[PDB]
This record gives sequence, structure tokens and C-alpha cells, in this order.
Amino acid sequence: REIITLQLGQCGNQIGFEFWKQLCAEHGISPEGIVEEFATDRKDVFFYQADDEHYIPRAVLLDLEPRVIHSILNSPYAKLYNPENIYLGNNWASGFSQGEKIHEDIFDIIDREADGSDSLEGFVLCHSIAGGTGSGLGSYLLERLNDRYPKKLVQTYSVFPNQDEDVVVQPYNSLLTLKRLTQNADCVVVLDNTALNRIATDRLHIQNPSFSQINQLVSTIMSASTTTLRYPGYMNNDLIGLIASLIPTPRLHFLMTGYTPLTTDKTTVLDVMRRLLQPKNVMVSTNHCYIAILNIIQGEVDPTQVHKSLQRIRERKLANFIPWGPASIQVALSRKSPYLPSAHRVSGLMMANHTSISSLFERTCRQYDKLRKREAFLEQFRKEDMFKDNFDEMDTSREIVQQLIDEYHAATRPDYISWG
Amino acid sequence: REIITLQLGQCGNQIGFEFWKQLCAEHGISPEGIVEEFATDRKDVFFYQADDEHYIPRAVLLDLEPRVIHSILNSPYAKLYNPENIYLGNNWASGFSQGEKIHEDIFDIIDREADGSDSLEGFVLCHSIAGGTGSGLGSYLLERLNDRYPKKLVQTYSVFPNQDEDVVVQPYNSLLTLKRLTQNADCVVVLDNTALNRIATDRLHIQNPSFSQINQLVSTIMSASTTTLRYPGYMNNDLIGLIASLIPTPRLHFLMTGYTPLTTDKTTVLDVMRRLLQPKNVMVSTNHCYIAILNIIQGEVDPTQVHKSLQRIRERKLANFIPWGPASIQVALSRKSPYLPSAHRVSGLMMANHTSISSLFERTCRQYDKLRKREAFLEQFRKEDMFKDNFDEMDTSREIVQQLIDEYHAATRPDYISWG
Amino acid sequence: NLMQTLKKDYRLVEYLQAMRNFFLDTMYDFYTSIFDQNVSFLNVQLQE
Amino acid sequence: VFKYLLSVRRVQAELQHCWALQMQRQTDAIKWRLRNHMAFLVDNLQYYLQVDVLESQFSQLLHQINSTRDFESIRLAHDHFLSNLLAQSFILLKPVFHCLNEILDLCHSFCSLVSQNLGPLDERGAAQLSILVKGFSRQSSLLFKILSHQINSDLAQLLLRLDYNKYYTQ
Repeated sequence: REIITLQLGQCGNQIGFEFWKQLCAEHGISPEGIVEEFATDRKDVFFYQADDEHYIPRAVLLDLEPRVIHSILNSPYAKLYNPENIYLGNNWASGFSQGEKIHEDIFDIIDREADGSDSLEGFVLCHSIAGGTGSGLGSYLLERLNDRYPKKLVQTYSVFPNQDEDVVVQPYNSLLTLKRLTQNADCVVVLDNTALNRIATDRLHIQNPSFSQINQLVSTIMSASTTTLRYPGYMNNDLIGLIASLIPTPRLHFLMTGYTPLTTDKTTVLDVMRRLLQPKNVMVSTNHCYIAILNIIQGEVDPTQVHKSLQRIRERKLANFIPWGPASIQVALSRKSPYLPSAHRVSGLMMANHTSISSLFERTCRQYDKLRKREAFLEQFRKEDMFKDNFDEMDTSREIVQQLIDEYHAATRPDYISWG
Repeated sequence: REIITLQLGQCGNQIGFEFWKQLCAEHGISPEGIVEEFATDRKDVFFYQADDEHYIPRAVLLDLEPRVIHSILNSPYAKLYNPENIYLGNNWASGFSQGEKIHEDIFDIIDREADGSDSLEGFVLCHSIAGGTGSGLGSYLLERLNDRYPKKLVQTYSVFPNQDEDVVVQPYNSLLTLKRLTQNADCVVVLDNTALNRIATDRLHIQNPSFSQINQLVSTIMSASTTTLRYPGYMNNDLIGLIASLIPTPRLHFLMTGYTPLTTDKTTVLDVMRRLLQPKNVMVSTNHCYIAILNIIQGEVDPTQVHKSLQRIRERKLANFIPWGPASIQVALSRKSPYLPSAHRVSGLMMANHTSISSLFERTCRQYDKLRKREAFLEQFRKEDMFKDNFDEMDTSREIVQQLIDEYHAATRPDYISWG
Repeated sequence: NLMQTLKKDYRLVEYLQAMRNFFLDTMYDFYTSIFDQNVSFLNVQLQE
Repeated sequence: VFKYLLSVRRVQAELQHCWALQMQRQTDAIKWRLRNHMAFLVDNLQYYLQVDVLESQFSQLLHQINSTRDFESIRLAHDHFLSNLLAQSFILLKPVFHCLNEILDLCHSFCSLVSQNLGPLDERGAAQLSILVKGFSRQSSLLFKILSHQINSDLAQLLLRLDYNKYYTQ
């Protein structure tokens, strides 16, 4: 149904702006809100309908000590929505404590559009992990929406901060926010900043203007995530229909990404299928095996070579799945998006559960253990002392995520019929 | 037909001035009385026609110990009418005794315009309950017009004084005036000062300049009450055509108010209909059920989506009506008013009978019982002793309004086929 | 000629395309209400 | 059409006259007030229905007149105008007509009967009062059953009454 999108933090507001601008590009609408008279499809997936051929997008923007939000503000893409929801330290405790006091008025802004929304499906978080002001604030707000809404779904687009190195409180922030992510979020879409940096250095030879091209790749993935909903498909035209196959249990709810070109400056569906299997074409970087995969194709339709390709990816034997279960990689076909010029008319997308990210989690866990034992990297401010005098909540968070690592490794085994 | 409007008391003269000024704004007329030569509609609904493109409004103003009437007097809106009808304690007995002696000359001023009026439909009272000088005086004059005119209709716009608290004779004044209101008035329009204070604190954050913004909301409701008459409609172009459906019996004659924006600093008729059903959008604050509702819409006309919306508010099932009767919420459509700039081009209005106000009446009754037993709050002046040595008329008034509460609660039941 | 004036104006194929669009987004909302009945209750849901 | 429209229009005003008598003023009075209001509803609804068909059909008439340069379509527009008007008044269909006539007749007698005494009639007024309330309930439910075509305004109005189920239990 309808989903209110929720952006906070500097990077998270950048992707919120970039996604909504890209959806303005995708639909036959002006950047001022006017729908075009030379336009079939739906332009009401996330948009409040005003009159002047105005579909006002249903997005709430949030800021804390704003720098980039002013540059977002002066834009012709600020006249599409902005129902006047602008409202004003780089630690987790900074964002957490500053969100603590002002939670009621921003939640009143939420309730405004909540009664404004006749239909609802979910809330999408545009988050950034270890973004400073976004950290703490986003986890606090996540706790509040979960506490207020046990009837709604939450999906979070969040970065995994790893750029091969300075901020020394980063594993602490990621540890606490991941604790809130595991137990207060229904859906997690994770990506590697290192892997996107790798693919950016693949397609070009840039090192300084990485951010804008990272915005290109993330907008492609975010548009591909919503193409089945924005354009009339047949299944996973809801969030929950897409989500339900992917999560076999809500400790395994972290989802992987894919985009089939490497460089975006006849190939059959088999080829993009078989290379969307490859980890050089996956945008997120013993044996790890997939727990469930779903793939999504938008482009040229060969009406029988789908099942022919299906038999082919079977007998190829590139990916063996979970032992203790009937786990399939599953096919979805959608319309390629009109109203915009497009290179690579065939484009693919994977959502999967894989056990490989437990390595990244134990990486952060080991770094946290090192900095916590070495004891110079909590950076001892008044925020952290008022939040916790004895600093045991971080220890509890490490305990819970270690338990989650144990659950991951036990799910990695062929036997996960017993608990743990 | 034609209606002579009757204002007394400080607050009542304020709304009389505000309404007549707003009707000057609504029609294509100058504040000096001159009709504009750049102007279809009727400008004779309440106006005596002089020559100089002068429609002189037919309003009689009354004052007692005048303070605010002098500020009303020095105005460019005092040159529209004023056929020289100005004529000079905060208790009910004060206004009652002072009206007692001078009733004949003000009634002669009434008879002046009565023979002046070729056509007549009713008399509208601009009253304020527990306004001091307005109380007693207004009920006395109400008794006199009823005694003189059994052929005419009377509607009273009156405040319900409740601002969550000093005047201690207020429930006594409200009790006596409500006794006169039940048995000497044909039509009652009540509003809550508390609810208008709530909506004023909703739309802004004011606490001190509440009066002027209260004037804004009341002028909107008063103009919406008369739009079907001032602009050519088809039904309820008379007072009595509007009134007759609303009163099923003249113990149930107290009418409720509505205005669809909360903040007045495409949406279909269904939406304003369904939220004019909501009590957060009603400007007056077991289960209570409506006895009859009539709704009035002025704005954008969708010619078939009226009945589509009608089927919709049926199957929505938000409001179940009186059991022992065929009670419908009923639709009226009118022209949106020309000759003035207007925000919220769609605007709605509800007139209804609801049983919820019997709570407010028993609130005043219980407060009166408390102060009457506690015996320090009649404030023992010569007015009250000359009016009644033994003070049994207030006891009789409480008895009658208690009987009215019993009638209200018996009408609340599914069985009101038997009397009482 | 007869085929030409039966595929435009009393055109069959549009009715048929609509038929296979009455099964097969919009119908998600439609189905979910039926899942948790009356023959007019379906009617008001379809007519919106 | 003029004859019928004035019949129902005649009923509406004298019902307001009964209202004016009762509001200025026992068991016997309040039953008259209830019967008065209950009659007023359905009598208002009848006229307003004929108004809906007038407003909607007149636009199509004027539009077809203003969009052609030929006589035959104009005469045809008058024919269609008449056919739908006479259909929607239900003067072509006899039971529904033979019931609304009785609604008007009982309201005529009721208006006269309440106007006779300005105190409550317990002198043979109860005898006619029981006869009138039973006949009025009977006829209102019968005609409502007959109406409860295939158009849009006509349906949506019926369903107003069964938001209460008061012309299904009467």
C-alpha cells in the first residue's frame, strides 16, 4: 500500500532527496509537482494527490545540526513536496540524547501525515550508520515508531561504514545501532561502502568524486526495489509480499543487493541471472551458502526462455543453498520503466539472505573488543556519562550481537532444527 | 423571508457587528452603504433599500452600561445602518430589572422596523450567557417578543460559558436563562467557548488574543448558516425550511456546529462529510447518538460523486442514529461566495441534534446544586431580593431543567414512544 | 471490412483485455478485504 | 406533471404549518410531534428526488439543443426528456403511485386534524390517531419495498433509510 519514507542524517537525507528526484525523473511529472499532460502506470504509490496535477510525495525529512540540508533546501526539487517539516556532536549518544527531548513534536509531524494517510503499508528509514548525528537519533526514533506501531512494517536502507580507514567511537556506534537494528527493525537492506567504492573504481578511475556516483548506483538499486510496486506487476506489489519469502526467521532479515552492469557510463535472462550469482557483480562484499534468494528482472521478455534458463541455472550448479530447507532462488519479471531514456534496457536485482555478513559483524566486534580493552576510544563526553555511568549497555549490546553471530553460524550448519 | 437581527450585551453586539461587517465583505457593497457599480445574487435578504445604491441593513442594537458599544460606534461600519437605535451590575437580576422598566421604548423601536418591514420571517438574537448585563435583559426581552409575536420564529446565537474557570453566580444565571431558552425560544444554536479555545490553540499558539480569532470562526459559521438564503439555492432558502427537519420535538431544539478546516491561517465532498462526522472537527465539545443531522457544502461540485459519497458514508458506519426513528444525515449544496478572496474553496457546515450537551447541562446543574447548598454564591443584592424574597424561582428553574435532562436521557433510549 | 468495423467501435479486444485485467497493486487492497460476507459488500469495493 | 408536483408541494407547507402550531405549545401532543417529524422526512425525500431528475435531465436537454443544427434531434430530445421524467416520477407504474397518493391523503387529513384544536384532542382524536399512524407505517414500508431503477441517485437514496433499518422494521 502506501509507505511514508523517513530520512534523517546527512547521508540519509542525501539518498532521500536523490531517490525522490529519481522518481520525479521516472514518472511523467515536473520537478515542481505538476503531472505532465503528455502522459498506464501508477503515480500514487507514495504521493498525496493535490489538484494542479499535483501528486505531493509523502516524505518526512529530519535534520540535526544541519549542513547539507541547506544545500538540499535550495533546489527546484524542494517544490515537489516539503509540507513544512524542517526541524533542527558526532556521537551516538549525541543523537540519542538530542532526539530524547524533541521526540514528541517530530512524532506529531508523523501523526499529521499518519491521519493524512488513508492507506498505509510501512515506513522506510533512510539511515546512515556512524554518520554522527544520524546515529543514536535514528535508533531512538526506530524504538519510538516500533513502540507506537505494532501494526506496521519498517525497512531501513543503511550504510555499512567500512572504507579501510579518524573516528574511534565508530564500532561503538555501529554496535549499539545494530542492536537496535536487530530487535527493533522488521527489514534491513545493507550495503558496503567498500564494495561500492570498488565498483566505482571499476567503472571509472575516480577517487575524490565518489559520492555522486555512489548516489547513481544507490538510486538504481532503490528504483529497482520499487519498480514492481510503482509499475503494475502481479506479485510483490506490496512490501510484505516481497518481504515474506526473504525472511525465514527474524534473526535472519538482512538483505543483499545486486545490479547487473558494472559500467553504466541478445543477452538472455540466463546471463544476468548467472552473473547476478557472481560476487563480483554483487554490490555488497568455511563455505557460505544462501538461505533464500529472489531475483527481479526488468527489460526484454523472452516468454519461454525463462523456464529454459531456470533448468539451466539448476544444472549449472553455481549456488548450493541451505541444507535444512527448501531454499530457491526465485524469478520476478517487471516492466522496464517508461518516461526516461535508459541505457542497459535489461537490468537485474537480487534480494537474498547470505551468511557472509557475519564476517563483517565479527570484524566490527573484534575491533570493538580491541578498542574497549585498550580504553582510549569511548571519548568520554557528558553525553555518554549521562546516558550510562557504568557503560554496561554497550557490553549488553556486544553480548546480544555475539549471540546473533552464534545464531548465524548455527544457521550456517546443516542442522538448525534445534535452537542455537 | 426577511429577518430583523437583535443584538444585546457586550459580546452579542460584538458578533452582531462582526457578522454585519462580514456580510458587507461578502456582498458587493461599500462599508458606507453604497452598492458597488462593478457588480446574480441577492443583496436584499436582510437589507432595507434606500436609493444611493443603499441597502440599509435591518439590525437593532441594544446596550446596557455600555463599554464596548462606544468602540463599535466609532467605525466606518457604523455608516452602513444605525437608524438611531442606541439606548442605554453583572447579574441576571440586574439585566432583568433594568429591562423591566424600559421595555416599552425599545419595543417601540422594534415596532418601528416591524411596520417598516413589509416582509418578515424571524428574529435572530445575538446573546451571551453569563455576560452580566446581557443575562436577564435578553431573557426578559425574549419573553416579550414571544408574548407579542406568536406568528414569528426566534433563533438565538448564544455562548455556553465554560473556560475551565471569579464569578460565582454564573450557574444561577445560566440556569434561569436556559429556563427561558427552553420554553421561550424556537431555535437554539449553542457553542462551547472551551471548544473554540481548543481549536484556537490548535490552529495557532495564542492564549491572550483569543477573542478576535474566535470572532473569525464565529463569522465563518454565521455566514455559512445564511449562505443558502443570501445566495439563491433551492431549499432552506427560508429559516423554517432549514429548521423543520432539525427539530423533531420542541424539547429537542438545540443545534450543533461545524467548520471543516482546523487551520485557516482534490478533496471530495465525502472527505469533509466523513470528518464533519468527527468530534475533533465539531466546534462544540453510555453512547450518544444523533437525532437528526443536516450538512451543508459550499464549493466544488462533483455532480455524480454526491450519491457515490452518500453510499460511502452509509457503508462506512461511523454514525448510528436514533433507534426509534428514520433519522438521516442530509446533504445540502450551495454556491461558494463571490466578491471576496477565499482560502479553503470547499467549506462544510453541520446542523444536528445530539444528546451530548445534556452532560454540559448536568455539569451546570451539579455546580448549581453545590453552590446552592454551600450558600455563599447568590451574592445577595437588592436586585435578587426585590425580584424574589424567597428565591424559589431558581428552584423551579432547576426542576424544569432537570425534567429536561430526564427528557434528554429518555430520548437517548431506543424507546421514546411513551412520554418521559 | 467486417473485421475492421468490429475491432473499432463495438471493439471486442478492449473488453477482452479488461477481462484478463480483472484478475491479474490495486487488487491487493481488493482481495485483503474479502479475506476476513455480502454480495453488495463486494460491490462497493469494486466500484471504488 | 404539474398536477403531481403541486400535490406534494402542497403537502410540505401545511406540514410546516403543523410544526408552527406545535412549537408554540402531555402524552397526546408528543405523539403528534413524533408523527409530524416522521412524515416530514419521507415527504421531503419524494420532492427532492424529483428535483434530482429535473436538474440532471435538463442539462442534457439544453446541451443537445445547443450542440446541433437539425430539428429531428430536438424533437427527439423532447421525447427522451419526457420519457425519463415520467419514468422517474413513477407515474407509469401503478402500485408505487397508488401508495404515494395515500401518503399525501393521510398528511392532508393530519394537518386539518391537528389544526382543529390548539389543545390536545382526547375527544375522538385518539381514534383517528391510531388509524393514521398504522396506515402511514404500512404505506411507507410498502412503497419503500417496491422501490428497493438501475441508476445511481435512485439507489443511493434508499440506502439512507436502512442505515437505521426503520423502514424494514415498520
